Amino acid sequence: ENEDVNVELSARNIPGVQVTTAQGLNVLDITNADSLVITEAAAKK
Amino acid sequence: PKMKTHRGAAKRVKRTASGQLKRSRAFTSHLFANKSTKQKRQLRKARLVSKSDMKRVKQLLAYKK
Amino acid sequence: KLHELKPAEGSRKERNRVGRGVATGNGKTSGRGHKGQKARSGGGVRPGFEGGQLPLFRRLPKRGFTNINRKEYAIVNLDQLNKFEDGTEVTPALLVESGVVKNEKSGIKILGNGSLDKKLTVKAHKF
RNA sequence: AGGACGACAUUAGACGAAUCAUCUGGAAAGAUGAAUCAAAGAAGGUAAUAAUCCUGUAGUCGAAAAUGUUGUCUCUCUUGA
RNA sequence: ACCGAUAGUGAACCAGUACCGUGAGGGAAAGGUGAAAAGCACCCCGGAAGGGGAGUGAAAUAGAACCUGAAACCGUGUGCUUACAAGUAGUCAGAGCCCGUUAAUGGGUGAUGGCGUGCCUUUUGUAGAAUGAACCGGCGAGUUACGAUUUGAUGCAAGGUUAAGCAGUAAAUGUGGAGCCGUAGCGAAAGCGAGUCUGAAUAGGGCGUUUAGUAUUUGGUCGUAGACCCGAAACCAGGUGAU
RNA sequence: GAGGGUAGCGGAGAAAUUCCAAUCGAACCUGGAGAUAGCUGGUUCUCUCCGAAAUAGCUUUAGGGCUAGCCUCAAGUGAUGA
RNA sequence: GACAAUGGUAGGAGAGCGUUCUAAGGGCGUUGAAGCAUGAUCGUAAGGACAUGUGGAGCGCUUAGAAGUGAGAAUGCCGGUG
RNA sequence: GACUCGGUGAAAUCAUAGUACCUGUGAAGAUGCAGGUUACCCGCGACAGGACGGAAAGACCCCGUGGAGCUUUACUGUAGCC
Ligand SMILES: [Mg+2]
Ligand SMILES: [Mg+2]
Ligand SMILES: [Mg+2]
Ligand SMILES: [Mg+2]
Ligand SMILES: [Mg+2]
Ligand SMILES: [Mg+2]
Ligand SMILES: [Mg+2]
Ligand SMILES: [Mg+2]
Ligand SMILES: [Mg+2]
Ligand SMILES: [Mg+2]
Ligand SMILES: [Mg+2]
Ligand SMILES: [Mg+2]
Ligand SMILES: [Mg+2]
Ligand SMILES: [Mg+2]
Ligand SMILES: [Mg+2]
Ligand SMILES: [Mg+2]
Ligand SMILES: [Mg+2]
Ligand SMILES: [Mg+2]
Ligand SMILES: [Mg+2]
Ligand SMILES: [Mg+2]
Ligand SMILES: [Mg+2]
Ligand SMILES: [Mg+2]
Ligand SMILES: [Mg+2]
Ligand SMILES: [Mg+2]
Ligand SMILES: [Mg+2]
Ligand SMILES: [Mg+2]
Ligand SMILES: [Mg+2]
Ligand SMILES: [Mn+2]
Ligand SMILES: [Mn+2]
Ligand SMILES: [Mn+2]
Ligand SMILES: [Mn+2]
Ligand SMILES: [Mn+2]
Ligand SMILES: [Mn+2]
Ligand SMILES: [Mn+2]
Ligand SMILES: [Mn+2]
Ligand SMILES: [Mn+2]
Ligand SMILES: [Mn+2]
Ligand SMILES: [Mn+2]
Ligand SMILES: [Mn+2]
Ligand SMILES: [Mn+2]
Ligand SMILES: [Mn+2]
Ligand SMILES: [Mn+2]
Ligand SMILES: [Mn+2]
Ligand SMILES: [Mn+2]
Ligand SMILES: [Mn+2]
Ligand SMILES: [Mn+2]
Ligand SMILES: [Mn+2]
Ligand SMILES: [Mn+2]
Ligand SMILES: [Mn+2]
Ligand SMILES: [Mn+2]
Ligand SMILES: [Mn+2]
Ligand SMILES: [Mn+2]
Ligand SMILES: [Mn+2]
Ligand SMILES: [Mn+2]
Ligand SMILES: [Mn+2]
Ligand SMILES: [Mn+2]
Ligand SMILES: [Mn+2]
Ligand SMILES: [Mn+2]
Ligand SMILES: [Mn+2]
Ligand SMILES: [Mn+2]
Ligand SMILES: [Mn+2]
Ligand SMILES: [Mn+2]
Ligand SMILES: [Mn+2]
Ligand SMILES: [Mn+2]
Ligand SMILES: [Mn+2]
Ligand SMILES: [Mn+2]
Ligand SMILES: [Mn+2]
Ligand SMILES: [Mn+2]
Ligand SMILES: [Mn+2]
Ligand SMILES: [Mn+2]
Ligand SMILES: [Mn+2]
Ligand SMILES: [Mn+2]
Ligand SMILES: [Mn+2]
Ligand SMILES: [Mn+2]
Ligand SMILES: [Mn+2]
Ligand SMILES: [Mn+2]
Ligand SMILES: [Mn+2]
Ligand SMILES: [Mn+2]
Ligand SMILES: [Mn+2]
Ligand SMILES: [Mn+2]
Ligand SMILES: [Mn+2]
Repeated sequence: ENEDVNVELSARNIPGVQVTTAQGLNVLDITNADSLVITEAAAKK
Repeated sequence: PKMKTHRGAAKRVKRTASGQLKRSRAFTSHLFANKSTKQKRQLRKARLVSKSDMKRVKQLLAYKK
Repeated sequence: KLHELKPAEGSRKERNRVGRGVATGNGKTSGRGHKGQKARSGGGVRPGFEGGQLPLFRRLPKRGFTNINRKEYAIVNLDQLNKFEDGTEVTPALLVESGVVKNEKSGIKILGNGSLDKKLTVKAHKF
C-alpha cells in the first residue's frame, strides 16, 4: 500500500512492528490505520 | 583480549570479604627454632593484603570473586 | 525535535587530548614516559608476592535459598519458574527468620536452624 | 558407473511517464508565474543547482547459438526381513 | 559521517616506468585552458624567442610552463626618515612632517629620553661560548580493539540481563534465558550457615551479619596488542654476488 | 690477456684482521620487522582554580623502578587541625 | 549590594575557541560561493564579523553526532627560494 | 693562480642582527650585561687574535643489567671421535 515510495518527503511507510525511533522523530506528522495502531498498543504494553 | 589473571597470586590470595584479599603469611615454611614460640604461634594466624599493596596488585586478582 | 536534540545532562564529556598545545602538552618528564613505558604492574623490583600459598578445590557445592519465602499459603516447592532461585546446583533452605506463612518445603539439604521453623508451622522436609 | 527430452539461469539487447513563459545572463536546471507526471523525486550528463532536456531509473518483454542448470523420463543397478 | 594529487595504491599521467645497482633488488617525480579549439587571420619590432596592436571569448590582468595563484625570495616607484653614532632592534614617552579610516579620546613615519642579553630543549643554574632551527609552505606524535577498574548519565530493581542463532533492508527491532553477575558468608578442605573459622571451650580472636544491585554508556586510568612519534651497533632466515 | 672454480656458520690469505664489486673482528639484498632502546630528541589551540618534589625504605640498585611522603579531584567524618 | 581570593614548573581539575565529515531544521549563492589580498572592526583568550578588490562555483547558520582536529623547533620528510 | 675588465657562475655555513675596546659581571674565559673609554656613512686588496670559528650527535674517560670479535682448568651445551 506504499507505492508512495516516490513522494518528496513523507515516504517512510512501515508495519507497526518495523517502527523505528528515527521517524516518529524525524517526521512531523504520522498517520495510522487502526488495527495497525492496535498492533502497536498490543506490543507496547 | 581478556586480561589474564596472575594465577601465581591467585594460588595465594582468597578474596571474599567486602573486597579485601585474605591472607597467607611469611616465614611460615621451614627454619623454625629460630623464631620465638611467640613468633611461631602468631605468624600462624592470617592477615589481609595491605591497603598500599592492593593499590598496586589491584589488577591481577580482578577476576577473584 | 530531531534538529534540536540534547543528551541527558551529566552524560558525555569531551575526551582529553594530550600533547595538543600548551594547556598540557606532554604526560611526564623522563624515565618511563618513554613509549610503551614499562613496570609490569606488580614487578616492583623485589618479590611482591613470594610469601606462602595455600590451595585445593574439589567438587560438590550447594546453592542457597534463605527462609525469605513469603510465597503462598501452602503448596509444594522447587517450582522456581516463580521468581526465586535460578542457576541452582542444589537447594538448601537457610534462615534469617520470618516463617510468616505455612507450607511444605522440599529441596535437598535443609539447614537445621531453618527446618526447625519450617516444621514449626506446617512441617516440611525432603531430598 | 557414462548418455537421450523442456523450465529456469549466465553470456548481446528493447520498451519505458510528465514543461512552459518570463527576469538575470556568455549560457537557466537558479529566481519567479502558471502547469504535469510518478510501481519512475537513484544517480550521472547537458553553456550555472533539472523528477518532466539527454543517458537512465520503477517497471515490463527479450536469446540464433554456446555453456551452465535442473525438474523426468529413460538408464543402470536391484533381493529385501 | 573512507582519500581528494605531499592524501589515496609504489603508480589518477604509457609505473614496477625515468632512474640506480654485476645481480638479487631498490624505485621516483609528474592531474586540472575552455561551455566550446572558437588555440590569437592580419599589421607591427625581431634571425628567432618574445612582444604592442587588431581579434575569438562571459573572462586570455583564462594564451598553452594556461582555474585559483598564499608565503619565502627578487625587483620598480616613493610619503616620512637617516652620514658624531656602540645598536637581541622592541617597548614606554614624544616633537616635527605627511595622510584621512569599519569615525575612534584616527592612520604612516619618528629628532630625542627611559627601560631592555631571541625562542626551544635541558638544567641546581643557560643571554649563554650547552642543544636545535638558513628562511617560507605543505606533511609530521596519546589511537583503535578487546578486557579490567572507576566516575558520571539512563532503564528497570530483589532482582538486572542476554550470546551465538534465526527474522530483518549489511538497522532498530522481534526473537532466543545456554549463560553471566547479584540475593551469604566462612573454611586449605570434607563442610556448616546469619554465621563460620581456629579451638578441648556456648572463652577470646579473624572474616561476615544489620542490607542494592545490574545492564548499557560519556569521561579518567590500567592491562593485551608496535600502544604517543622518530632513532641503533646488532641477531636469525631465505636468497644474490669471485666481471 | 681470454675462458673458468671455490661464497658468508662460507671462502681465499708468503699472514695484515688481509680480501671477498669505492668503509669486512665477519659481504650484500629481501623478509621476520614497527627487532629492542630503563637512552637522547620531538609531542601541534585558549583561558580559569589549585599546585608539588629533588626525601625515607628495598632494589644485579645507583641519571630506572615500587610503596611511603608531598599535589590534585571527589566523597565522607565533623573540631579532631594552627 | 558589600567583603574576600586570583605569581607559578611537573602535574590534577574545569570551561571553552577553531578545523573536516554526518543528521535534522532553517538558509545564502553567477544581482557572484569557497579560497586569496587589503583594512583604522568586535570579543577576556582561542577567535568572530563586516567592507572592498580578486575570483568563477559552491557554501555556510542552529542543535547534536563523530574525528586522519590545531605545529616553531624532532642534525624531522618533501618542495620552493635565499 | 691571485689582481683589473668581458663571459659563465657554484659551495660548506646561516635563530633575527644596526655585530667596538678596557676593567668588571655571569653557568666562574662576553659583539650583545654594568661602568668608562673610543668610533662619520659605503667599498676594495690583505692578515688570521676572537666569534669557546666550519666540518663529524668525543674514537679518550665513564655509564647501559647495549653489541660484536677474541681466550680459557668461566658455566651450559654440541659437530666429531675412542
Ligand atoms: Mg517504491
Ligand atoms: Mg570461597
Ligand atoms: Mg599478609
Ligand atoms: Mg542565462
Ligand atoms: Mg520552478
Ligand atoms: Mg554542471
Ligand atoms: Mg608576425
Ligand atoms: Mg574553474
Ligand atoms: Mg607576492
Ligand atoms: Mg649540566
Ligand atoms: Mg644557541
Ligand atoms: Mg528501591
Ligand atoms: Mg565471631
Ligand atoms: Mg568479629
Ligand atoms: Mg645465514
Ligand atoms: Mg681493516
Ligand atoms: Mg653493489
Ligand atoms: Mg654486518
Ligand atoms: Mg638525591
Ligand atoms: Mg630541600
Ligand atoms: Mg556579470
Ligand atoms: Mg696571471
Ligand atoms: Mg630561522
Ligand atoms: Mg665597527
Ligand atoms: Mg678507531
Ligand atoms: Mg676504551
Ligand atoms: Mg660498556
Ligand atoms: Mn590461574
Ligand atoms: Mn602466591
Ligand atoms: Mn611447614
Ligand atoms: Mn628475633
Ligand atoms: Mn576538555
Ligand atoms: Mn624532553
Ligand atoms: Mn618520570
Ligand atoms: Mn607515556
Ligand atoms: Mn618503541
Ligand atoms: Mn529508452
Ligand atoms: Mn524519459
Ligand atoms: Mn527554461
Ligand atoms: Mn529496470
Ligand atoms: Mn592543489
Ligand atoms: Mn642500469
Ligand atoms: Mn577541460
Ligand atoms: Mn609571434
Ligand atoms: Mn569580446
Ligand atoms: Mn607556474
Ligand atoms: Mn594561472
Ligand atoms: Mn663626539
Ligand atoms: Mn646627525
Ligand atoms: Mn656597553
Ligand atoms: Mn628608544
Ligand atoms: Mn639600555
Ligand atoms: Mn613546544
Ligand atoms: Mn655568541
Ligand atoms: Mn645534548
Ligand atoms: Mn645549527
Ligand atoms: Mn618548516
Ligand atoms: Mn598508576
Ligand atoms: Mn597508552
Ligand atoms: Mn694479500
Ligand atoms: Mn673494498
Ligand atoms: Mn618479531
Ligand atoms: Mn625501530
Ligand atoms: Mn596559588
Ligand atoms: Mn631526571
Ligand atoms: Mn569536604
Ligand atoms: Mn585543637
Ligand atoms: Mn594562577
Ligand atoms: Mn597574588
Ligand atoms: Mn602544567
Ligand atoms: Mn586534565
Ligand atoms: Mn550564509
Ligand atoms: Mn570546504
Ligand atoms: Mn594531525
Ligand atoms: Mn629542501
Ligand atoms: Mn669575472
Ligand atoms: Mn644569568
Ligand atoms: Mn665571578
Ligand atoms: Mn675587505
Ligand atoms: Mn690564508
Ligand atoms: Mn655523544
